Amino acid sequence: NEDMPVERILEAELAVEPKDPVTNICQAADKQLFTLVEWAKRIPHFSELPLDDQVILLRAGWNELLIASFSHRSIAVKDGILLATGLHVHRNSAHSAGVGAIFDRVLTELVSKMRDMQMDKTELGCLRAIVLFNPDSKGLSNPAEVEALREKVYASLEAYCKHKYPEQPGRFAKLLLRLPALRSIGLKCLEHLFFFKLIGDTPIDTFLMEML
Amino acid sequence: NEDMPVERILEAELAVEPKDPVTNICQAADKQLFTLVEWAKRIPHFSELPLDDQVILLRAGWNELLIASFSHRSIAVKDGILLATGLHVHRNSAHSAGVGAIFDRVLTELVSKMRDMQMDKTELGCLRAIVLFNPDSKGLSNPAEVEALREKVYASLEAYCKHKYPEQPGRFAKLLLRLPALRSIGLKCLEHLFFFKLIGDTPIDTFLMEML
Amino acid sequence: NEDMPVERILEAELAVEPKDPVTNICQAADKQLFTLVEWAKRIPHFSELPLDDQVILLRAGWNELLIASFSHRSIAVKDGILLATGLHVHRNSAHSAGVGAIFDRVLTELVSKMRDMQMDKTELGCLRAIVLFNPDSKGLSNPAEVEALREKVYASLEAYCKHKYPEQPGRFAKLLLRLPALRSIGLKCLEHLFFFKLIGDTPIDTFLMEML
Amino acid sequence: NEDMPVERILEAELAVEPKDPVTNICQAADKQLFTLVEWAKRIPHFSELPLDDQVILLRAGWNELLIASFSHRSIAVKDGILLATGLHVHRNSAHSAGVGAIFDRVLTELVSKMRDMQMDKTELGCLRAIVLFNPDSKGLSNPAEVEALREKVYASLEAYCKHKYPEQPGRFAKLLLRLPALRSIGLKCLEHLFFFKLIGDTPIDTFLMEML
Amino acid sequence: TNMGLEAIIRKALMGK
Amino acid sequence: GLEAIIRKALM
Amino acid sequence: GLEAIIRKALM
Amino acid sequence: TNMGLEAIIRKALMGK
Repeated sequence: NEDMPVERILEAELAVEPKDPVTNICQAADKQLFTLVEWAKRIPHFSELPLDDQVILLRAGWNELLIASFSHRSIAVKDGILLATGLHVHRNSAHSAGVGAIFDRVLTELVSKMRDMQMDKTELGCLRAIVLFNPDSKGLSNPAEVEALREKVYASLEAYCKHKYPEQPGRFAKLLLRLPALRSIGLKCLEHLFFFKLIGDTPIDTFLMEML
Repeated sequence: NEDMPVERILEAELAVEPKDPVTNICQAADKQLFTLVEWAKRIPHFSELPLDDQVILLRAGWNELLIASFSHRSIAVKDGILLATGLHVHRNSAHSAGVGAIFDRVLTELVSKMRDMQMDKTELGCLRAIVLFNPDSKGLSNPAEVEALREKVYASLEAYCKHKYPEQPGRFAKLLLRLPALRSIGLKCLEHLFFFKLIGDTPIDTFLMEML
Repeated sequence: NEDMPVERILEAELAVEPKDPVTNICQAADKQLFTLVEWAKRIPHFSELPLDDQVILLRAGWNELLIASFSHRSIAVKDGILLATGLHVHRNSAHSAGVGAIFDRVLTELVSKMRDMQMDKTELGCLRAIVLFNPDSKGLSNPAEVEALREKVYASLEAYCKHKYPEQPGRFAKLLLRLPALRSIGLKCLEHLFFFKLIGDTPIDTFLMEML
Repeated sequence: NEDMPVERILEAELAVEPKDPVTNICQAADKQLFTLVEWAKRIPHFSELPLDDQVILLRAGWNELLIASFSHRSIAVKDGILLATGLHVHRNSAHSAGVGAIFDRVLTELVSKMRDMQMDKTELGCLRAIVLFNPDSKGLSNPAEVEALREKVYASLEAYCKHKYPEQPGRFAKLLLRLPALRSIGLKCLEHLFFFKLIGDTPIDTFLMEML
Repeated sequence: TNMGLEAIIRKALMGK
Repeated sequence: GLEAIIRKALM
Repeated sequence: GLEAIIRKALM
Repeated sequence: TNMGLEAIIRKALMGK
């Protein structure tokens, strides 16, 4: 039985579908905000969580969640990456930005492997919620609730998989295993993100204006 | 089915088991090397692997494999970790030496959750075996096979859980969802290591040691 | 010659003088801002500077200016530093909190040598004035002038030394050769700051705060 | 009077004159070794220092010393950089390597400012020795000797300057002030150097083989 | 950490 | 925008 | 060359 | 730190 209906997570995924190379990701902040949060509300029981938790989970997942989205989006594209904002990206173009390192991995560890299993929106959505319902986030008022919610998402997603492909008896684990790949790609961006502010210097110590 | 067996992987973990906090991990580099290299050949289907790919996989898995281990070992103690060096680190010390951050993520994200589910050595070994067989590893001569050894392990791992533990029908997935934790802590560790070198003594640029 | 005066720069230093170790520098951000902004307008020829370049220079000099100061203040004490927050850090604490590295470079490379030469407030101020007038600063509307204010300060600084101290005829140069020390410690500090953020709590990617 | 003859430092400079963009600096290691050390021996009294100190100073200065060389070398080139190995480098080419950040600064803070003052080989050599005789290096058996030697180099270089250009009464300070610029450019490379090994991963944790 | 983002996300549940 | 804060002190 | 060391243990 | 570079520089004073 289900009370984390896959149909709902599908509905949520669909609801948010979109309707200098590097520098172009950064100013998109506002639309990403809306896309993350409108999506999250549409996961069952997310809204039931104490409001103060809701903030953490999103804060926590921000990266991986965005990355998970564009990767799938680009299973259309050829050796490229499509952003929520509609601009495609190419290896020569990216490497001429030092993000070649992300780009490679995005493509060879996510974009291409999703292309490979013909990953679908329900599946992607579910993995996305699993990422969201991340009970290891700091400051959760109650790690355990999130644990439970996490557990339901993957319970239904298992059941889903089995149903739709009784032949591929590994797709569920296959899916779960895209996750460390996704978590590390996220940190790798922060590493770039950070090295850029730092090395760029130029306007580098703008850490003031943290209560300054 | 054991086209890739389990109690052997237990045996494997059992073989390699042992019968200033930073330095101690940079002491034992030889031992970890000992521990780690043997364990791999004792993994069914592991040695049949081209000698070259045997390599990539040990190189790539080094940290995690090695972290997963001490994590599971410290289930045994409240408040600390136990290294293969037959020594045991403490929250106060680690903190005092400026790795409190990494220290805490291990206990909160890996030990406590391993305890909380009371993970056992077949489970441990099986997660590891997963980590070892990593298709996303760079420069695998034959990768599209390595996926299979993985495909083959997690499968067998579904069973062990399914019998030993049928009250919990998602214990399996609960198991896989510690892998992201393990990556991220694997890279965090790596980050510290690069940092310490960097604020390191003038003996900071000794890279010149590559020398060819 | 005082086409750029000295005892005034002393007066300047005198004006701004005050009549868990990390946080304390991230407390006082407001005060340092106080201290630092006034001092600049009290530097001859400083305010005549285009309002825009006034800015670049405070932004660029922030760290050093601020480090030079507490360094010179801790000449007063063996074994530690004294922050404008009216507090005083210790080798054991700093170490214990994982900034022993930066802590030590300050005492070995800046305090001890400032003590060893028994540097005074005209000297201090004059080095600072140097740091403040930095032509290499990014985006100076008029840079090729800023060099002149510098040209003009060090000159005046040759004299003060030349009279007050003619037994030592290279005390002047000895003075300038602490600037490299001060850069490097300025960037080391910056590196730590970026690091701590990075191994920081999930509240690590809050850059999204740029938001435009 | 002189006993750190500028003529000798000139002789040393001259003696070493040469007779994937990024990846090309790294394999040059062996010739740089020879060029640094054959140069150092030719500075007066360097050979008198305990042999164990000699190692440190070079180890310590390795970066800045190399950087100081190529910068001067390229005062010939236009908006480019010439390496000891003869390959020129261009901004478009470099930025297509992420070293754009060094390149800018090299050019705008060293290459161009040397071009500007028509810096010469004696002058460059002297600043180079000043960099070499760096008494802040860790482990010196006797910081003080180095202090003294440092002090002579800059004593003669002052005297030199005055002699050859009695009109430019600031050239000596001008010169000294190229130094923080040079020290920070050095660290900025290490920051890249490090971020490359790290992010590149690929063969990333090859820290083993530090006694492994 | 009551951070000026925390706030903007806070409102964002419900309106921008 | 940090500039603003400085400017506001620079007057 | 780290490979070497591993290989030498891998046999 | 008796490091396998220390050595190669050591000899380098005098021959490669």
